[PDB]
Amino acid sequence: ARQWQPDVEWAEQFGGAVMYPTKETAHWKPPPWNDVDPPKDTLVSNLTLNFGPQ
Amino acid sequence: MLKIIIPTTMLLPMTWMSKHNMIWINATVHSLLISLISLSLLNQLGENSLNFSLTFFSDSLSAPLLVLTTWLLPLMLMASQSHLSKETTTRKKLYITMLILLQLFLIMTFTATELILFYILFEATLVPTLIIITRWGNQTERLNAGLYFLFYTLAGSLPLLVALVYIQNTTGSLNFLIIHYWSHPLSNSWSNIFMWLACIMAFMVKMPLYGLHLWLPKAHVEAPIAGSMVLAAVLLKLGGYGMMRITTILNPLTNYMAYPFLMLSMWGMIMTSSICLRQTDLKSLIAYSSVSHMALVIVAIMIQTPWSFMGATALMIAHGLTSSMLFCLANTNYERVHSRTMILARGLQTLLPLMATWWLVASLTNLALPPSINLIGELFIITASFSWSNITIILMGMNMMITALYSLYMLITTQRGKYTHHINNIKPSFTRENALMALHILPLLLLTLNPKMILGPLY
Amino acid sequence: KFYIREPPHGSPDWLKVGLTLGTSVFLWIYLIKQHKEDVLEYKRRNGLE
Amino acid sequence: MPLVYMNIIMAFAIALAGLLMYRSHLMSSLLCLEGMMLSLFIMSTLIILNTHFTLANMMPIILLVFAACEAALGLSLLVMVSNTYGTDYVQNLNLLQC
Amino acid sequence: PTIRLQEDPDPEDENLYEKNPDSHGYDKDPIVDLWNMRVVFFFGFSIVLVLGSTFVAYLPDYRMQEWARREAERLVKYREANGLPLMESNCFDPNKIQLPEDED
Amino acid sequence: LLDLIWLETILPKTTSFIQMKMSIMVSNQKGLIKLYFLSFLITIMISMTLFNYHE
Amino acid sequence: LQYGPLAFVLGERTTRKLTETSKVITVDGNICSGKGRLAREIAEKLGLRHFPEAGIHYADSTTGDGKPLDVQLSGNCSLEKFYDDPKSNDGNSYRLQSWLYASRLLQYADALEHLLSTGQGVVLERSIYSDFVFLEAMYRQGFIRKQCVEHYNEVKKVTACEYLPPHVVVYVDVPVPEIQSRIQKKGNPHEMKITAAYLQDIENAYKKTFLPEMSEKCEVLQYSAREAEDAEKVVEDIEYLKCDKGPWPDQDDRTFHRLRMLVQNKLEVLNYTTIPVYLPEITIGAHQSDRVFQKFTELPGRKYSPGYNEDVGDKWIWLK
Amino acid sequence: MNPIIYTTLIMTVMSGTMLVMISSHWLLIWIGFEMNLLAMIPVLMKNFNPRATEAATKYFLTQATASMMLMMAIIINLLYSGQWTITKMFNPVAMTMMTMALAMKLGLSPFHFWVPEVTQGISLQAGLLLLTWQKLAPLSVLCQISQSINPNLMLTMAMLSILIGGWGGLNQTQLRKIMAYSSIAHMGWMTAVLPYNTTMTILNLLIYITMTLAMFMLLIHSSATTTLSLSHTWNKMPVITSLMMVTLLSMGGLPPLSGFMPKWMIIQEMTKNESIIMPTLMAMTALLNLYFYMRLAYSSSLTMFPSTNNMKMKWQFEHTKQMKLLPTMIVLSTLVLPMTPALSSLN
Amino acid sequence: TMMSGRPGRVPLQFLPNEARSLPPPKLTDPRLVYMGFLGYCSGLIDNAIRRRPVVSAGLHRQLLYVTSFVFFGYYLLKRQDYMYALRDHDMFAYVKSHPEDFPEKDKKTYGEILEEFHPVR
Ligand SMILES: CCCCCCCCCCCCCCCCCC(=O)OC[C@H](COP(=O)([O-])OCC(O)COP(=O)([O-])OC[C@@H](COC(=O)CCCCCCCCCCCCCCCCC)OC(=O)CCCCCCCCCCCCCCCCC)OC(=O)CCCCCCCCCCCCCCCCC
Ligand SMILES: CCCCCCCCCCCCCCCCC[C@@H](O)O[C@H](CO[C@H](O)CCCCCCCCCCCCCCC)COP(=O)(O)OCC[N+](C)(C)C
Ligand SMILES: CCCCCCCCCCCCCCCCC[C@@H](O)O[C@H](CO[C@H](O)CCCCCCCCCCCCCCC)COP(=O)(O)OCC[N+](C)(C)C
Ligand SMILES: CCCCCCCCCCCCCCCCC[C@@H](O)O[C@H](CO[C@H](O)CCCCCCCCCCCCCCC)COP(=O)(O)OCC[N+](C)(C)C
Ligand SMILES: CCCCCCCC/C=C\CCCCCCCC(=O)O[C@H](COC(=O)CCCCCCC/C=C/CCCCCCCC)COP(=O)(O)OCCN
Ligand SMILES: Nc1ncnc2c1ncn2[C@@H]1O[C@H](COP(=O)(O)OP(=O)(O)O)[C@@H](O)[C@H]1O
Repeated sequence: ARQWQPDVEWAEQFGGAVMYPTKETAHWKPPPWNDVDPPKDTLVSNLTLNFGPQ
Repeated sequence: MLKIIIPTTMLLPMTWMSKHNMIWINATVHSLLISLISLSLLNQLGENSLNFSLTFFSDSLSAPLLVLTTWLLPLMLMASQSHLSKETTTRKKLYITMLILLQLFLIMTFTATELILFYILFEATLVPTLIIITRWGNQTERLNAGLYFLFYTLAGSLPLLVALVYIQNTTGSLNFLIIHYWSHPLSNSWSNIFMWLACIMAFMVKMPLYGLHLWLPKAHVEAPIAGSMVLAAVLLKLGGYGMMRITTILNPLTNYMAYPFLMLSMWGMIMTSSICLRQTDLKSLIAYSSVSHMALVIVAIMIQTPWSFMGATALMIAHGLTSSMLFCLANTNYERVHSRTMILARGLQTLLPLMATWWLVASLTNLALPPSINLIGELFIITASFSWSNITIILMGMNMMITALYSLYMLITTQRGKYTHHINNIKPSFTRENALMALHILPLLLLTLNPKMILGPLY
Repeated sequence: KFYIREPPHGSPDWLKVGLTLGTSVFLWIYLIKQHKEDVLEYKRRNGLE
Repeated sequence: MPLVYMNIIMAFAIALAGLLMYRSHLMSSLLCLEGMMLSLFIMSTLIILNTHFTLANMMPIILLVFAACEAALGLSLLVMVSNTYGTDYVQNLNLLQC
Repeated sequence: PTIRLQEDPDPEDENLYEKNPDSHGYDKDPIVDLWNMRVVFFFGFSIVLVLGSTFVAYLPDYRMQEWARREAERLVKYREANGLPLMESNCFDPNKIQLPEDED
Repeated sequence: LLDLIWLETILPKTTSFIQMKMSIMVSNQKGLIKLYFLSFLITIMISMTLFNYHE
Repeated sequence: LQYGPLAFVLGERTTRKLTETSKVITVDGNICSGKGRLAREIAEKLGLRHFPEAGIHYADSTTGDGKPLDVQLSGNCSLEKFYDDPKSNDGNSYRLQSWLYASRLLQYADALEHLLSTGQGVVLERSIYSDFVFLEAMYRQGFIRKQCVEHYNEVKKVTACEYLPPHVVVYVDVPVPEIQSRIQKKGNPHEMKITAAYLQDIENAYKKTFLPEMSEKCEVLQYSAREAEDAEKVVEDIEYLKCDKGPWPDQDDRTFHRLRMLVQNKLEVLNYTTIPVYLPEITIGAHQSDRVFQKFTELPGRKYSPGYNEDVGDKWIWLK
Repeated sequence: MNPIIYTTLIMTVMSGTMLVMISSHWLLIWIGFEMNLLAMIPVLMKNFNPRATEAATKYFLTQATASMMLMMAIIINLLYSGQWTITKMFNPVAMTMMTMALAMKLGLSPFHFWVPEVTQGISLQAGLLLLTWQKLAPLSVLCQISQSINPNLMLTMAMLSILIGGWGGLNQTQLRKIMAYSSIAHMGWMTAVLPYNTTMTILNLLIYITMTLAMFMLLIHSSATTTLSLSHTWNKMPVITSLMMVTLLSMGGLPPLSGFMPKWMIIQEMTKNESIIMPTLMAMTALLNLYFYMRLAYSSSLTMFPSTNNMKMKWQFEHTKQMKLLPTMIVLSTLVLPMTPALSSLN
Repeated sequence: TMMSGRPGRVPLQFLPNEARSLPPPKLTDPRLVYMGFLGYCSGLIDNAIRRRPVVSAGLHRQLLYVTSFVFFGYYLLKRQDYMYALRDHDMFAYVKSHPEDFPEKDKKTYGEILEEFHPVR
């Protein structure tokens, strides 16, 4: 009776990384909701110095 | 002729300022008044046009189309106000605005006096129709139907714009009168062949030609009832009007060019009339009927004889009225049973007698019964084609037989037999539906009473 | 009623209304005077009046 | 045209190609940009010296000034990239792929 | 939840004849319904249809077809009274036409 | 055979397929500036030896 | 002049209105603890502004008239139904959890706006920083799914990172048998259905995660049930704290300007709550959305802007 | 960022563009470009995150290489004629170098790669600035030297830009990349008519800027950066989505909307020449842009997508800061076709 | 291009002194009325976007919209007319000064010109 309106299954085809998913771009992920990627916990490497004995 | 253009632009704010429960009444009343006003354009001269101003003019080919448009708007208003009952007042006013804008663009289109303005309005008509189809359709295929409708049109119409600007750059003007008086023959050149194709293909797509006709079943089946009415009645005739206007420049190139289009039109006449025999969907059957009739109109325009043009004008008017009535009749059953399958609701003559006689008269006018204007136009085109070639009668003859066949098949399937047992929600026909059917059908008979009003300028 | 009283006043902001109407009136008067001056200047140049 | 002009123009083309080709470190690309500035400065100075145009003797100075502005801009960007990733490798700058 | 949405169920059709046994199928409010019926019938059947058809039937002959008949009668009478061919195959007088002097 | 298959295949389905293929080819880039500037170098070299030579 | 860049370039700074007694304070305790009365006493002794704990209809109190709206038009969830049927297949549990998180986010934004606009301090009865304990209690008891937890974590990650943690974290520790006894003595039929495992999960979450996490950036003052009544002791304990560990001492005028621009514009605050993640418990179909939204605009003072609604008494509309 | 510093940087960007426009000296135009880039880099990085740093770095590298090529072209022109004035560009090799430098500054294909990445990596305000204001100076310089411009190279790059913008836009779900690809296609439309009539170039520039300002301001009003986040807007701001749909139709180029006018004038100007095939290809290719505009309109206005429960709380709050001229830009972006002959005030 | 460089032209004038010898557009010019309509539409869109009664919310600001659009449109129309007048003036002068490029051909009547006839059949 009522007009057909999109459902979750319909809306999820516009929610991917790109339209037309392919073999190469299947493992792409959509960007974060706020455009802030998590900080890569880069291991800091200090300089280790022998101070002495000579 | 601003006395018709300005009242529609005034229909706009009157609708947008009417109170919530009076929009349909006001729109219907004033649209009927506007159609009464536009009826005065039928007093045509016999030698030249009615040149109102520098931008608008009217001859006896565009006056019946204008009257048809102004008359069709109130019918669409009556047909729409049933399935929009639960709709909010703002979007109801938006729907009425879409219809009013469509009428305004159509009214200016049939009277634009130079080719570029005609093109602009011709393509401006696409936006309200697309919004109507893709916003107020019911099923999930309306999106794809709108996409087909838009892109089929634009792909064929952009080369028309390029050709038009080229023609004006070469000749200096695009005003129809100057184009007619200063016309010159086209040479047999590849450049001229492609300019002919660019000028013709947009209107072929709009008719539609059998080949490029795919958008039509999708668009007419997925559209709401008013959208289907305006698509079948008026929007298909834009291509015929454009051909009858643009063809003067094209000759003598048309003689050796029209062969593929004539062959496509005749064989597709046969094919699309045969398709209606095996259609399980009613609206698709009516759409393919429209395709075959418009193929006949294409043949008439291509062979370019005075009888051809008179028959084409008569057939355009008659088909507009008949197809509108058939779509409304189908929509009544659809609102009854919420399905478009033909064999779902059967034996409706037992339960809806007056609606059954409306069905009978619509089917009779569809299969070109004399002395209706449908048969006047069809027979004039058939005589012109017989003069063109005596072998056309076979194809024409075959088409008449299949047309009567599927028309009576549709009538028998929907109306006769025994009513399906399970369906018990078939309520008696409302006064609105019966009035709508009467207002489609009475003009057809009144027009066959005085047939010179829709026979075109060649009369 | 409103929990807080909607900083856009419940009465018109008479200052903004004042200068808005003032600039509208000034623009209209300036346009009328410009049009009259243009008409007179054009008639003076072309030997009409 | 002299042959020194060929040599200067070939130096410019070599620096442009070196910039275009990327290996790993960003620093090397900035070196190529600064080399392109050096070649442009030398070419401008030679042309300006050869035909005695006196008032254009200042434009190589302005060219060097705006060269330094580009160099500072690139160094700031390299600082921020290295802070984000720990290396100035251009391979890391691929987030805008998707 | 074994579902996908918090969606309203599809409502059933509201029969207009239920609350209004004589409902005209125009509107749910009986007064507006009756007046919609009346305005449609009056401005469609009474005003546009009948009066418009009468106006169309009595339109003045701007197509100039009785005039053409009268002119044809006068020319036929004049030409037959003078032993004329009653129609000539040259639409224009050949004297005002300058053909090319030779095609050889 | 004609309407639902071949008339569909020739004009609209072919158009959609070709446009989708071209869109996939054009858009799907690795995101790396190394390849972009290699393309820039190729483009510059082509312009200098083609358009420029024919003055 | 509404606060913005123009009010910042000329004049207005906010470090000249911070008077060392601001001290955003949040009180945390297990269900049915004396945290509300302790917070009220603390607020009225310290001269701060007290924020009653954000419920389902908190946003209703700050918009239009303070009167709450219908549950169908705001919230679409009830706490009573969660106590009656916590495993109902309509998704009431996580819908209530997410609506409560959004309400707490809004209340935190309002408290921060008041603090940064007037300098006066605020006292909160919970925060977005401690709302996850109920999430974990629901998850461990099987009330909600893991996907709901992931959605909550995404929203909290993209939302809570933009604000400053409270200066002082006050915890009222009341053991599970005592809070059960208090619930039994309460009189509400619905609460009495809280299993002891639920309260144990809430307590476990608070002790294991909320207090250890808040220890690195806030002042944590734990108490007991008998220590809460004497609020003078708590107030004089707050007066002798050293707010030195959090991110507050590292805030300049530019950071405050950014945060003050963020705390107003509640639409920007609530932006990431409605991300297009389609969980069946919180996703609403097009028809129901349209119907409920149309019903919302039919409310007396909700059709137009807060100054242009004629049917609530707004005059001079045509001159605004 | 401090508001004073941000205002200073924006005015420095604008002053660099104005210096490019008002200068008769090649060195001063180069200085204007460099000042523009120098002040433009921080604005892209106003909101700090790794993506903004990436966008700033890529933009800086591309514009610096373009500046290199532009200065080299200037020096070669000086060598072959001791002229510092922006004129006919007496040397053809220098002219080719200058054309590629300015095209890569604009983002014309095959140099189009930087634009989608930079637009996606920055905010909507920086994207608005990048896609509207940063096109004026290169186009002004190209207009000033259009007599010596090579038709074969410029038209090739314009057709490539139209094709690539149309094709790349089809694959995009993010809104910023869609806007970038539409920008590339419009750039191609602008530069196709450049060797024939610069008035048509300026007209297309103004119409495109109006439409782009309207679209970015609508996307900022409704804080949407993806297709599905814009699918929610109808449940909070239906009028905004309707206006956006009309603006999208205008962007597509369908008459009687404002967007149709620039293409209509460009086609007429090209057919005043011989030039028949290329306008036909340009229109048939702009069909692709119309297609993905319609996809956006389907997702945002002509259908109703499922919403979330938390939208009820957004229903109670108003849009705090309203951007001025949004109403004016929408009207100028839709209902201006009848005023088409007023383009004569542009030459 | 074509009109960019012309003798005796002030750079940023927008309305040269020689433009005052042209008839000013009437205040009831249909293009000015369309500009006023554009202003009214801008005012209505402003009302609708800000969630105010579209037709009746702000009358002073709608009036300001309409008058601003009309005010700009008047000078826009003046400049449009001036540029078209310049185009026609220059074209006529160029035709007059180069007679050999625009020669008046001999007048032929349709009785003398032989047009080939293409039957329709
Ligand atoms: C060519 C000839 C002329 C044509 C020109 C073009 C058309 C006219 C100009 C267009 C611009 C003008 C107005 C634009 C802003 C209005 C926006 C609006 O929403 O209006 C609401 C408003 C009603 O709202 P309200 O009363 O405040 O309270 C209800 C709530 O606001 C309710 O609020 P809500 O939140 O519930 O609303 C939700 C709704 C709201 O959504 C909308 O309303 C759509 C907004 C329209 C988009 C406009 C974009 C820019 C215009 C481009 C037009 C294109 C034309 C070309 C053809 C292509 C068509 C697209 O959205 C939806 O429900 C989704 C539906 C999706 C449908 C998609 C189609 C939408 C686009 C179609 C546009 C076509 C033109 C429409 C013109 C009128 C529309 C109001 O409408 C009006 O009242 C204004 C109508 C006009 C007033 C004129 C009256 C003046 C005095 C009358 C007398 C005349 C002279 C007297 C002298 C005679 C002597 C006696
Ligand atoms: C799905 C429905 C689509 C719509 C269908 C529209 C059909 C359009 C076809 C147009 C028909 C005429 C076009 C060509 C005119 C002449 C035909 C051709 O045979 O030319 C011959 C010449 O022989 C060769 O055929 C020349 C043409 C060879 C190239 C055409 C092959 C195209 C293949 C068909 C593709 C299908 C069309 C649809 C494309 C999507 C005639 O010899 P000649 O008298 O000396 O030349 C006359 C023309 N002159 C005078 C201007 C020079
Ligand atoms: C339910 C009960 C049913 C059974 C009972 C029926 C009751 C009796 C009916 C039977 C009578 C049959 C009618 C007999 C014919 C008489 C009418 C005839 O004389 O009028 C015709 C005239 O017909 C009219 O022209 C009909 C007008 C056509 C309709 C106008 C259109 C109405 C607007 C609707 C919109 C249509 C849009 C479509 C595009 C036009 C004759 O044309 P004409 O000889 O010259 O005019 C004569 C007057 N002259 C001599 C001064 C010139
Ligand atoms: C959708 C339409 C977009 C319009 C864009 C904004 C509309 C308002 C424009 C703002 C008006 C102020 C601009 C200038 C006013 C005074 C400055 C004066 O000196 O300008 C002179 C003349 O003014 C401007 O040049 C013309 C501005 C007119 C803009 C309106 C035309 C819009 C195009 C047609 C679309 C219809 C729009 C209808 C109104 C909405 C410059 O002369 P010149 O130094 O020699 O030009 C150098 C550059 N040239 C030669 C290459 C052109
Ligand atoms: C629903 C889908 C329908 C799609 C149909 C679209 C194609 C319509 C037919 C061709 C349109 C393009 C015609 C170009 C515009 C005409 C202008 C013109 O004719 O002027 C000619 C120019 O003629 C041309 O240049 C034509 C070039 C054609 C290139 C475009 C290729 C389009 C595809 C060609 C084959 C397909 C066309 C038929 C398909 C029908 C649909 C199935 C003369 O110009 P000059 O250069 O000055 O020459 C004389 C002076 N020496
Ligand atoms: N995030 C939440 N999830 C579920 N229920 C909650 C949440 N937050 C608060 N509640 C409920 O709100 C009710 C009131 O909380 P509480 O402060 O302990 O009572 P009181 O106001 O009397 O001190 C309690 O029944 C509690 O369970």
